[PDB]
Amino acid sequence: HLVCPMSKSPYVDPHKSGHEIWEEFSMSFTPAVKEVVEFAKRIPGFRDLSQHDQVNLLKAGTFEVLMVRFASLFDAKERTVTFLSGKKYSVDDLHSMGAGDLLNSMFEFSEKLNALQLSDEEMSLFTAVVLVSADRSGIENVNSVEALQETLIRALRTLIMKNHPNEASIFTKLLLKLPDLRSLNNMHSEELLAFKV
Amino acid sequence: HLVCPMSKSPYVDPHKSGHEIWEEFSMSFTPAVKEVVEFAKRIPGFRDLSQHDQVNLLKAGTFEVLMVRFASLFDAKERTVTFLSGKKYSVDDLHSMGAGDLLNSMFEFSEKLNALQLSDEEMSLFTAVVLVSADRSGIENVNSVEALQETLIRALRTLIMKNHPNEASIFTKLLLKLPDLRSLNNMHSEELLAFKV
Amino acid sequence: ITLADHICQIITQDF
Amino acid sequence: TLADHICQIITQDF
Ligand code: HEM
Ligand code: HEM
Repeated sequence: HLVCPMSKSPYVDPHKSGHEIWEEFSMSFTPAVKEVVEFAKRIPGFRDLSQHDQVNLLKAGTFEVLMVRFASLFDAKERTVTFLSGKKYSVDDLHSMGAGDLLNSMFEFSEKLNALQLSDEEMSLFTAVVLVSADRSGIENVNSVEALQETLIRALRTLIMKNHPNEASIFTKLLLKLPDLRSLNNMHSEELLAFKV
Repeated sequence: HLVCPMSKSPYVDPHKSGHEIWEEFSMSFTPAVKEVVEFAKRIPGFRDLSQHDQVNLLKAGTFEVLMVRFASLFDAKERTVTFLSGKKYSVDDLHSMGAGDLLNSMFEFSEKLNALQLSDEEMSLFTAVVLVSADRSGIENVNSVEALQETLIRALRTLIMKNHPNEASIFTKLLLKLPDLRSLNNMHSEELLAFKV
Repeated sequence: ITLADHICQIITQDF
Repeated sequence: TLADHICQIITQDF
């Protein structure tokens, strides 16, 4: 099996080689990555980072960006996951198919985030903060990224303040998701390396 | 070489077995770990958490707490690292005994954190915030941990706003250190694994 | 070490 | 799957 919901189905043909499975996987997740790229070009300060930092922020923040965007793919009430093809699989189904604790963590993250029911403006501004908050370890001009990060955060607070005048705490709740997304990312690369069993 | 400044020294006697090298090392870091435990017992709402969640917060967050208490081991002006023995070593020294990106990432972090020029009190509350922010994978009462975190965060914002009135932005910066600390934790864990393989 | 590295080729190709 | 050299020191105190 391949239980990543970027798949179009967790079901893998047992009679296809590893690289042909992976290529099928790829023509499913490749569009979603390209939309993170497109989305980055539309963050205005982003185009003003060097080419190297732009690529590095995307290399490191794409997963986090997607976890935010596709959090809606985790139905906490139905206890189902929607895969990219559109089909839904129960949690119980996926656990017997190989899934474990990262799936449960993603449901808890998604439940709490879907709970906020952010609009698309709030979300798109949130995701951009998530992108330029990517781990900085390969970044050359850290100060300029932290200045873009700082600018995008200020817009987030202003937008939240106008949209939730009586609920200021949403803003801090959104920031405190950043370490949660970073743990989901680590565990999820650990899942990727375990691809070698 | 054992280039972790929790060591007494980065020099390892080569006529020593892995298990006794680790014995001496553990002699050096175990007091700092035990001190985290005692700090935790002093954070206002920590002891009211279930026993299991206290332990799982300290299992996952001790490193990030220590990375904050020991940020002064990293002197940016001198490019030296002070080991727990008190001996000082230069980055170039450590780079040739095996150190790399994680060491540099840590100097960057210490530089940014010392820049915020916080009082001890603000530091001890930020560190409580850090601990209760630990990875939530093994946590059984998520809302109680996040309620403790949200109240510590709020307490911290009031103290930072009162003491740095020329700069409320120090609170946001502090918040954005939580994904940084999480990334150092993941980098450092990987270095730890590597030392074992 | 290996992470979202299978993503590298897609990002560089839009650059 | 690690960094749990710290467990023993922490679980002892409880
Ligand atoms: C292009 C980006 C991604 C690639 C190449 C990728 C690849 C993979 C692979 C190979 C696995 C292991 C599958 C298995 O062991 O059966 C996996 C696991 C998983 N991935 Fe992804 N993934 C990507 C992005 C994402 C995103 C954005 C999400 C969530 C929105 C996600 C959610 C999951 C989940 C829930 C699992 C299973 C966790 C568990 O076993 O508990 N992945 N991924
Ligand atoms: C009890 C807690 C800790 C243990 C058991 C531990 C263990 C280790 C081990 C085994 C290594 C690999 C050393 C090598 O390959 O030579 C390492 C690397 C390192 N650790 Fe720790 N560590 C701990 C906490 C910390 C803390 C709190 C800090 C910072 C304040 C830190 C800073 C470093 C650095 C800078 C390196 C080298 C990074 C590099 O190679 O670039 N460690 N640690």
